[PDB]
Amino acid sequence: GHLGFLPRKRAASIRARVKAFPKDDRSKPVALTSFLGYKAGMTTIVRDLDRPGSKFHKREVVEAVTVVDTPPVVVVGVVGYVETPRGLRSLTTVWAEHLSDEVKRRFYKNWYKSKKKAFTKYSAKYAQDGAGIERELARIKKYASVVRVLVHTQIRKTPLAQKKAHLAEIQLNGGSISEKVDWAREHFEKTVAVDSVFEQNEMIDAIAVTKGHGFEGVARAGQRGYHSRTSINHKIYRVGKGDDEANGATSFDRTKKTITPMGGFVHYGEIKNDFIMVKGCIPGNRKRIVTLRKSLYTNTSRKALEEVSLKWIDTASKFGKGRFQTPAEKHAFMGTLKKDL
Amino acid sequence: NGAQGTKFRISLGLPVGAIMNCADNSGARNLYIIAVKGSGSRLNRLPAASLGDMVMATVKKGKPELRKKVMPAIVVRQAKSWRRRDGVFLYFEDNAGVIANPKGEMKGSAITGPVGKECADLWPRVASNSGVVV
Amino acid sequence: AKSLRASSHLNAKSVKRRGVFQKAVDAREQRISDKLKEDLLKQKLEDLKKKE
Amino acid sequence: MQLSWKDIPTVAPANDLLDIVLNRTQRKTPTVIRPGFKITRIRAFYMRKVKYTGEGFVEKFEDILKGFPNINDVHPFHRDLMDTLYEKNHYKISLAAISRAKSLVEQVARDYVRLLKFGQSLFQCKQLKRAALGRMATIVKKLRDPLAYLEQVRQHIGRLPSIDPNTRTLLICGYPNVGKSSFLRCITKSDVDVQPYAFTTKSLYVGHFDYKYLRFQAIDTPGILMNNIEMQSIYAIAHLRSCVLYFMDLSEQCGFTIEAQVKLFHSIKPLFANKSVMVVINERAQLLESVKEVPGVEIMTSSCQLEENVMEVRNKACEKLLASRTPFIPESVKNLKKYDPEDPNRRKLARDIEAENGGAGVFNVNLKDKYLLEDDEWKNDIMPEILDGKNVYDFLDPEIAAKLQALEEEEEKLENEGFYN
Amino acid sequence: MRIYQCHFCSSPCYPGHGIMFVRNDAKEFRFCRSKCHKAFKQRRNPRKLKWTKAFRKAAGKELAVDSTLTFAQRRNVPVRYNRELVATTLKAMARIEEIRQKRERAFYKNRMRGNK
Amino acid sequence: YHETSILDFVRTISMLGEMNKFTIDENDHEWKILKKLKQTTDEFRSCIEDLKVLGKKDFKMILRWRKIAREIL
Amino acid sequence: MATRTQFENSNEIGVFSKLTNTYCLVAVGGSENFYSAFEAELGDAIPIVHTTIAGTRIIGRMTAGNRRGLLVPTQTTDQELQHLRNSLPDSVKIQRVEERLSALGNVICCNDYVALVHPDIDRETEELISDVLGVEVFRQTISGNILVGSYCSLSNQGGLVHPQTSVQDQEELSSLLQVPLVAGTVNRGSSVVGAGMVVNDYLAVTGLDTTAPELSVIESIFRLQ
Amino acid sequence: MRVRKRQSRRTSTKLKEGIKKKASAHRKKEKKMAKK
RNA sequence: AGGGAAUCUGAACGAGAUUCCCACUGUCCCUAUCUA
RNA sequence: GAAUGUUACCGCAAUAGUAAUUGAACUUAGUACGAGAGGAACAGUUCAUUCGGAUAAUUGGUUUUUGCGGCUGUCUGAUCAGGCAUUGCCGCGAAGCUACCAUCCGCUGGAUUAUGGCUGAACGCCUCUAAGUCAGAAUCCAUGCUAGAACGCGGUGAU
Repeated sequence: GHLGFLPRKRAASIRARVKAFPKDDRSKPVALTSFLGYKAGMTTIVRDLDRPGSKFHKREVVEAVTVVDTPPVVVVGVVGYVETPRGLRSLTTVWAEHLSDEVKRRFYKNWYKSKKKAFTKYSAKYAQDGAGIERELARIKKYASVVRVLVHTQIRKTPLAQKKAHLAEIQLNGGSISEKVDWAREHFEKTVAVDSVFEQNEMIDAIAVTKGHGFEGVARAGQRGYHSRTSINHKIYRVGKGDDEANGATSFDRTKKTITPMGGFVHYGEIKNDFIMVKGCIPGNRKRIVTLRKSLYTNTSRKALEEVSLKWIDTASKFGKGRFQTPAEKHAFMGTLKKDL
Repeated sequence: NGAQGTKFRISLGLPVGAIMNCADNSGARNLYIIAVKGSGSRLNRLPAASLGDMVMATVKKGKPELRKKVMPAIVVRQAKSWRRRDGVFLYFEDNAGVIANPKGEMKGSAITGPVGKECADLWPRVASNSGVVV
Repeated sequence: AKSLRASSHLNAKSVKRRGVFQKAVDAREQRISDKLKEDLLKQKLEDLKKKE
Repeated sequence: MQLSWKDIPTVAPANDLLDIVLNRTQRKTPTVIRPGFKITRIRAFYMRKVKYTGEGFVEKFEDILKGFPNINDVHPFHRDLMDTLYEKNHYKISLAAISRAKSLVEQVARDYVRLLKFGQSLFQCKQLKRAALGRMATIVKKLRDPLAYLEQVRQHIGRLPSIDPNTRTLLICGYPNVGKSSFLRCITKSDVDVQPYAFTTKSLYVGHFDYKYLRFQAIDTPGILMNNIEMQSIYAIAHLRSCVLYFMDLSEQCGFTIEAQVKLFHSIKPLFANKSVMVVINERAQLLESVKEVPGVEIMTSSCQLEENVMEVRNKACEKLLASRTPFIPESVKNLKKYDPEDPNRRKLARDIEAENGGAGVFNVNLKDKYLLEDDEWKNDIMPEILDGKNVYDFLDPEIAAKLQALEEEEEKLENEGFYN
Repeated sequence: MRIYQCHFCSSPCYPGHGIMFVRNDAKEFRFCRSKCHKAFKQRRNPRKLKWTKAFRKAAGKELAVDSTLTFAQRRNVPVRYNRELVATTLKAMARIEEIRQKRERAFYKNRMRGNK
Repeated sequence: YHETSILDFVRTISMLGEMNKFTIDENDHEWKILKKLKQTTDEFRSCIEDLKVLGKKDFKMILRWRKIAREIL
Repeated sequence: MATRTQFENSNEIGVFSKLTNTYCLVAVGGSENFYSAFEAELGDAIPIVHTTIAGTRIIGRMTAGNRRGLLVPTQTTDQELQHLRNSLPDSVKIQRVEERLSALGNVICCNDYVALVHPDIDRETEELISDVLGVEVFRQTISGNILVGSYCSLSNQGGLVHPQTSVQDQEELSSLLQVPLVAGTVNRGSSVVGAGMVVNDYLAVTGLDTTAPELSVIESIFRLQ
Repeated sequence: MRVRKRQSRRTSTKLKEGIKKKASAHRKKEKKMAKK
């Protein structure tokens, strides 16, 4: 096999942490560098191909895309790291004073038995003109060469029966560390949307813990699957919206439909919020939390520069076989049934 | 040699030791594959052809004029489910191929039955001797 | 065939990266950061919904 | 084989040839054996080396023998042409020495392997192997002269012109430095010097031209006064199915008497008697009619400074060598000008469009803006093509509003009847 | 893009679903699922099997001859794209769908009479 | 690929194997006689056109039918 | 008027283009030099259409047409059919034809007055060529070569057949077409003469491997200069 | 670059003592060759 | 009411042997899944 | 997996491994170069082969969901229900698992080797080297990619 992907062992957690970040330019505006959601879905798209030099210039191509569900990420903190001869070293983290039920749930393994007394003295530590919070924020701005944002996911807006959101750390590639820590100050308790991180025609690297297959039998026997994998260069085809109906509508199809198939995806619900439709196949299975970083570097070929003109979204039944896009088209083709009249 | 433009991957249905029919009016009725020109190399894997690939093939049932000499053969019918870029998966009724010189010029004057879309695109003179495409 | 780490191809790709190939990414980034700045104002309106 | 021979594997100068074959047997074969091994592995070791060096020299020798053209088996022109440029006996002596040496090396290898299956020590076996390859070295050291000759012949035959003895040819002759160099200079694209001395040209220069849709080749010659350079010309006259264009300088130039050209023409007369001669002039005038006494001759007066009569000589030469309901055209095409490539003022093609827009494989051609519509505001076409399980193009016709209203009449004819209760 | 008919069902075949089969005669047999494809491979009569539409047309459980059904023609002579002549179709298709649904409902009532 | 009339098939198992299309032609008075039967309706019309889609049960639908046509002759 | 060009280094012009009296149809290759090859010689007089059939570059040996009409096969998408109508003038009609055979450039060899066809073509198209193109239709063979398009170049001025055509077949066939016919070649002895060159009443475009002795024959029989 | 294998400077005891036997052998030859 | 045809061996043979022709198969290309 | 107050979350990265591979297709071209026969290369773009990491949208495969249906036998005195058949047999077949028999993805900076050089001694010329110095391989080291020291460390929540 590949000797790089060793030791071929089970990961530390389902939420794999992002190993490296995109560099930094100290003149660029403040913007997030990685996003997270919940991968669950896969679907077929057709599009006309404006890729000149190819055998399919001004032709139409069918291809497989994946739908990661991405509820609006909520900022609950910021971390500052000093540059040492020993690597980086977190000197101060700061939180949001009033955090959701989801994250106070993340701080316990057994949620129901506890008195739910998580950040009581920390919120009481805030309870004045600031004084100590602004002291720690001065501490971050004075030192700390890089600044990373503590976020979490909106787990309840996702159909998952987990209730327990994931903490993460996302660096900022907007220059002047002052603007980093003050962007964070403008964003405590607030939420960050998907399309404020990504857009169409943008290459990303989705990282995921790879679908556990359990025990398996130099070509050696042992563990197969459940490894933390980084896959790079998956083009974003569509960023979606929850409130907006006709997400499944293209420039061509234009029928008022959601990208959610009939009876939803298999083993996972519908979509009730923002999503990213990424091309190809992201690692992990359905219901799996994926962390989407962006490219690391200027990765422009013509596979990264071209504009996607989506023509049609397959929303037919994945559970079973596909014959109808809408429920409306099932009973339009069928005629009327027994229990109808 | 002969192939026009780039060549993209379609599924492989015709390995070495496969008898396909002959489609041109040259004289041969069938064709026995012996080698595939421009194939990959694994351990223990047989050379497998597909639609629109020049193979080296011998006549088994046909005119003695077309025999005595192993000659290039371009496969025009596959019968194994390959994929088109326009959504559909398709396959034909039988395996068929047409005989030509190394340059890609046809010996026969007409090709019977359907000729594959990919094969007619890659080989120009096959599409010149084509009655039916797709 | 030239390798992935073939020096001449890395230099030819650096000739690319100082042209159109970065400029499109540096326009996309501005459109992403713009909508991020747009995401503050909506939430601030929903601050003023409760403040009303 | 055919006309020319550039494709010959190079000839190593017998010292380097040894340094190629012997070093390759040191690098490609295993080289390390203990004395403490079995005798069978010691035997097989040195056998493998004697044999491999055997195949080494033989491979290099076979490349020389098969590479060089079999002089007396090619073609009568080439058999004699190589005989003029090179001492034909020595050319066959050299290749005979290689054919001898290859059989020698084969004999040596076959000897010492047979002698090697009886070795009792590593020392004895080593002495026998050293004996074998050293003997081969001695054979190749005896080849320092013929291979030095074979490299020079390889280089000079690799640069020789390719005349075709079956295409329509025309020899260009006359005294050295008459002005025939200016003729081939002004008939075709071939750079031949018109330097003011006797033997400027040293070999047969070739010029191709096309007239009456046919491939012609005019062969320039050094000239006849005997030398290897001089006899090259004469045998080119003799063996080529051709017409000979003997050139004369009726002027103070050339530095030779015109009477000597008369003497030479009538002396060389026998071997060009079968070739239908043309003579071109570039008591006294009467001795031009003495040249006219030849059965097959024609006389023409020309000047190389003007470009018409030089062409007319060609015309007569080629002529000698051959004997030896209404259509629909739109007026938008008829009124249209021609495409001049070096014109500053013309329409820009798509070729120039893609250059101005940058690159070949990077520009995407807009299929739009090139098709005809009623309103060019809707030029950027979207066209839905599919709505709810049923494709648009199948539903798409003109007068669908009137056809819909016909179905609207068919609504009200079933509305009041009472089918919907 | 084309939404086709299944050779067995006459159900809508979307791009990237089922298999097209081509004979040595060379005609297209598009299918919506391997249920229909294996049903064709078994060399069955569709009009005998009840779950197809070919059965429902000839047996008359659904309607065959109607003015709404004559507009789903395989149309050949092409149009030069008028913004108005497409805007009219968008509302025409949504109109003819409503009328066809109401007519089919009326056909089901006229068939299911005499059961009450 | 072979095409014949149905009437050519009547006058002759061995026919059906090599064939692909039998053809319905109304201009003949012979077919007008064959049209007026309890046969040539209910699935029989489509069975004529697609001969290699049939199977055993639909072959016997034709082999019984031929003998009905032969008795009219 | 005899132009000598290539498409992506290819001598077979008729495969990758269809050229008539009122229009020129070209494939969308990466290189625009083939489009500019006609735009140099024809200009803005007759429309040159950037087009595809079924997403194939091989247009000229897939389509049929003259000054009056244009025929495309079944495989032509409604987007390509929309595109051809938009690009073309209203004097020229367009109709998609459903058949056993799809390579129309090999089946319908025609000019503005006459047409030769494959002997095994259906009756429906035989009465459709007569209507849309308005030309006389003949189920005629060229020396046992069943495909009439690739082995016969044709115009209103004259025609060109493959060199294996008999003298009896020349006299018999030219009696049908009423134009002078010469058995000749294209692209240094290529037998495919229909796809080796495109032609109309005022232009003949060959491939860059067509030798001048053949080019003089082309210029003669089509009567350019 | 791929740095190739380095020769040892550890002389094994078999080598070292064999060196002494080979040396003393060279002596016995040199004393005999001195007489001629 | 599994073939067939030759040959070597003691004209068919005998589960004799070999070779070829035709058919068949996961033996393989290349494994995949299920049950005990 | 005990231990270093407990307990939880977020981390850092010493160290160890590491991976991509080769083929041709279009312009560049029928230009350079060429008597001709022929006939390139960089920059731009497009595929494929082998190898690896994945993934199941579709296709094919697969079925003790033995899911539904059909056939043979067998018992309740007959219908229906099934008891039953060493899973009796046959067709289809979800979920799951799966196949170059399916699909996706697989990088960019410094230091160098041979070599080509600059300034320039030794040696009142010279000299790519001696002191210096620029370029330069699929090479090396990093970036990236994988594990995290259970006796390496850090920051943060909880009395």
